[PDB]
Amino acid sequence: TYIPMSQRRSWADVKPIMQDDGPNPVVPIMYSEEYKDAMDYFRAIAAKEEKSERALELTEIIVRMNPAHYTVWQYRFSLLTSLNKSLEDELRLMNEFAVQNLKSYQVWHHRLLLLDRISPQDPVSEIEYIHGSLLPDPKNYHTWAYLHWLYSHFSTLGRISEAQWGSELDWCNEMLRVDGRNNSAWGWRWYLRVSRPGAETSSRSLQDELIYILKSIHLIPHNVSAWNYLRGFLKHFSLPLVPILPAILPYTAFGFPMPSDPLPEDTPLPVPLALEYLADSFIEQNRVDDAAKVFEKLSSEYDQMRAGYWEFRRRECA
Amino acid sequence: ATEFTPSVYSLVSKPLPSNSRPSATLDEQAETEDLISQLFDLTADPNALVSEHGKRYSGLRKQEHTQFLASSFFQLPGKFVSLDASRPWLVFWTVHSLDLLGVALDQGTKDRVVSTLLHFLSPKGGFGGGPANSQIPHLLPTYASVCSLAIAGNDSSTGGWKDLAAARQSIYEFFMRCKRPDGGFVVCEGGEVDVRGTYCLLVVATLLDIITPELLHNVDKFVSACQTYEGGFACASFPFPEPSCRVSMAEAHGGYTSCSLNSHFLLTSVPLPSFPLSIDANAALRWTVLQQGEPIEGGGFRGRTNKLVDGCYSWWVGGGAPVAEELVRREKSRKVIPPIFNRVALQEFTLVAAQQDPGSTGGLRDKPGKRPDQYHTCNNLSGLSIAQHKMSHSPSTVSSNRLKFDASKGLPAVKPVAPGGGWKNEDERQNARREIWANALGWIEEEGGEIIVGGKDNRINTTTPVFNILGLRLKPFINYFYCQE
Ligand SMILES: CCCC[C@H]1CN(c2cccc(Cl)c2)C(=O)CN1Cc1cncn1Cc1ccc(Br)cc1
Ligand SMILES: CC(C)=CCC/C(C)=C\CC/C(C)=C\COP(=O)(O)OP(=O)(O)O
Ligand SMILES: O=S(=O)(O)C[C@H](O)CNC1CCCCC1
Ligand SMILES: O=S(=O)(O)C[C@H](O)CNC1CCCCC1
Ligand SMILES: O=S(=O)(O)C[C@H](O)CNC1CCCCC1
Ligand SMILES: [Zn+2]
Repeated sequence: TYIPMSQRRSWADVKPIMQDDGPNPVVPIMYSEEYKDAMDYFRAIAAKEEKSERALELTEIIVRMNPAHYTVWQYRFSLLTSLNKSLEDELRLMNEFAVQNLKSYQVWHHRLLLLDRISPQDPVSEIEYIHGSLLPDPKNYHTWAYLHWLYSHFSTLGRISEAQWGSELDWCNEMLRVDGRNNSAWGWRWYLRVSRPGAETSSRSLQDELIYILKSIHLIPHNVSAWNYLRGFLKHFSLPLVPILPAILPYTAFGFPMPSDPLPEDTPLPVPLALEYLADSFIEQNRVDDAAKVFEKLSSEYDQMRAGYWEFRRRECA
Repeated sequence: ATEFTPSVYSLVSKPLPSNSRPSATLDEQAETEDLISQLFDLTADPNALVSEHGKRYSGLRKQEHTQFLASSFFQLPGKFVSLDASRPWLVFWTVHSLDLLGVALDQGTKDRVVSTLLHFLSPKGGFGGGPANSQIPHLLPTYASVCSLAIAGNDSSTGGWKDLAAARQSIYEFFMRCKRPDGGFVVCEGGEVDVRGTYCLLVVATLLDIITPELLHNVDKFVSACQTYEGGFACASFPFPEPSCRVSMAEAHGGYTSCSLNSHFLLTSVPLPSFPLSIDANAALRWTVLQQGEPIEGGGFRGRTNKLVDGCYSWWVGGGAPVAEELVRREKSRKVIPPIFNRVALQEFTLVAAQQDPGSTGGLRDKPGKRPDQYHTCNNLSGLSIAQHKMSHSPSTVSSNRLKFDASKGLPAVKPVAPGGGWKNEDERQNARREIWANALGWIEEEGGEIIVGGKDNRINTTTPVFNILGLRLKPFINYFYCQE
């Protein structure tokens, strides 16, 4: 059975405070006795601004019932710093919170505040945990954003070595090997290879990156992630589209990779984004009529869901 | 008007090609294709003149959706505890959906809605997700509360707007405590930093006339740096040490692309020198239209590349298309018409796939197989409105708003927290009030651009881009706080 907190000697001194949203509020929620009791005493704890171990226990009980309660998460982090608690132990508790599927914006932000305050000399253990935590959800948006922050924050402090960057690309390359359609891993590769401030921009790196992109397209010619990465790559580095066209034309119905002698099975032609490449390549050659003809075919035959958009692109050329 | 918006029933439905390369993304994509295509095969084409015998009828079940939302004015089961910090969102999802569905509340219920939200207003500034004696203020409930007060409140002593006007200084001070030097905002004390907070803050600041130069510094740079190589926008950008450069922190996503486009659009109204920092509008429009699914997936929108279509992105991605379209129009004009997405297919997804099965609980949902909820009900209907009504930002309407604006009327100017944080003089502050007010009321529904798939009984009311409340709510609300009549 449940023992109310008014029947506990450890809380006999505390007068609970009731929730005050008026005598007849809209969108009320039918709380359990356990959840209402904990928030009643939390309202009192926060009123007296008590920083204690029982307040710490109370915050954990509350966030186990509602992991999205941002006020209680704010008070909990204020409790950990005031009482000089073990932030490493709190990370072990956060590991259990993900095991038992207690997740939200607030749990992920709490973990970030912990790593920020711990400020470890080497955050390799946290990087490894993030990699492993992607097993149930390889595309968890909060996790990928947290990984971006971890590398960005600790590289600002100078604590990401060259070997750490190198193994991170190894891990990212493996993620795209398991599922080349993981657009989150493509975005991570863009950070590692292009956008991060310490990235190398040389002639070999541009060739290496272009080889990886074309091979990824030839493996999965209908993968939108690879096509968008290609268009962003050429645009970001102001590279022309015409030289690469021999590798793209087989999809529209030279020392860079090429498609297979017959294309892989289940590869119907033409690939709509390959046509968009051809049309933009025509525009690069200042050939507006040829570009308008490709947009017209995209609008009326090959990408009819975007018929209005491809028609708008056709009208620009004329 | 349907020349370049073909129905999904008129197009061949074929799966995403595999290229003989199985993966987990393809497994889930093929499973949801079957789930959506089966329901379309069971449903009569809404563009048919006589409903087919044996198929389900796809008409908008507005009364079922009204009863689904009705439970919010009585009680919510215990499983709603996960939303106990988002109750202003439960209010907004309800009162805005009812506005879209054409269902009015009586004055007693509106008074309850106003009174409940005022119990969420903290004297130190801003709204929380619940009673002020239990929850600290937060940028996201602040937006939802302000918009809900615009929908359910009025200008009387019991209307709630008067209390909002009295709280303008404290809310502003709360906004400034949230501000970071790089231009980002924490959503609350010790909270996360993303473009949802920027969007929510800029909307409320625009509506309540509390925008200052110190509030906006670097805000345009934070948002602009969220644009990824795909064309859409990520949740945040990181400042490398004022900062030497800013880098996006994740994928382009429909939700954050909506907040970023809306934030940037709101900033273009501000008359500051070389502000806001530019974005790649062409790439944002391209990314938007690319997220509309194929006919086999009902023509709904997905939130990011190689993920699944979801009815809630009809508002997030579809509702961003008019904003991205206007930014593209401005850029083409600065260097010197068919719809930009399939307005018909999006309505078909809403009517066929996003509605709960008939005779059940009502409400709208993410996908077949998912329970409906208040969040997907509001955003499906908000996106449907965008598809039904052609929205555009009219420069002539904005010009007409400038001609009728009264700069001599207004609430007290807010006191900036830093000595030089306000506007330079009254001429510059009143010029800012006029531009921000005039552009906020610049969205129009184009005459003759209406497309109501399935018949006029499917028509819902017109929502406003950027703000996502009815124009008939937006005008008297913002006029109150700018003292315009
Ligand atoms: C009523 C239950 C709906 C769950 C939604 C909405 N919701 C939320 C909660 C409070 C306030 C606000 Cl505004 C939103 C979430 O936390 C999770 N959601 C799951 C979702 C559905 N379809 C896409 N998603 C992903 C997504 C994640 C973050 C946000 Br924020 C919005 C959407
Ligand atoms: C103003 C405001 C509150 C905007 C909300 C922002 C929004 C709509 C979405 C953010 C979604 C997110 C962080 C991850 C997607 O979750 P998911 O993986 O479950 O969904 P997905 O697979 O479709 O991307
Ligand atoms: O589908 S909705 O428009 O939301 C409303 C439902 O159709 C209710 N149907 C009633 C059945 C009994 C006779 C009167 C009508
Ligand atoms: O009068 S104010 O300072 O504006 C608001 C009061 O401090 C109440 N704050 C709450 C107390 C209980 C925990 C959540 C916050
Ligand atoms: O107004 S029109 O678009 O020409 C046609 C009507 O709207 C069709 N509405 C139906 C009528 C019969 C019950 C189910 C709805
Ligand atoms: Zn959704």
